[PDB]
Amino acid sequence: GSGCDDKCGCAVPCPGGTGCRCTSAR
Ligand SMILES: [Cd+2]
Ligand SMILES: [Cd+2]
Repeated sequence: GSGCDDKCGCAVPCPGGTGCRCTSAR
């Protein structure tokens, strides 16, 4: 499902999902 990690390069307790820059990279 969803649930970020610090390994991503952004905070773990995310603001939600899609709006975050979590997927603006490739
Ligand atoms: Cd995030
Ligand atoms: Cd993330």
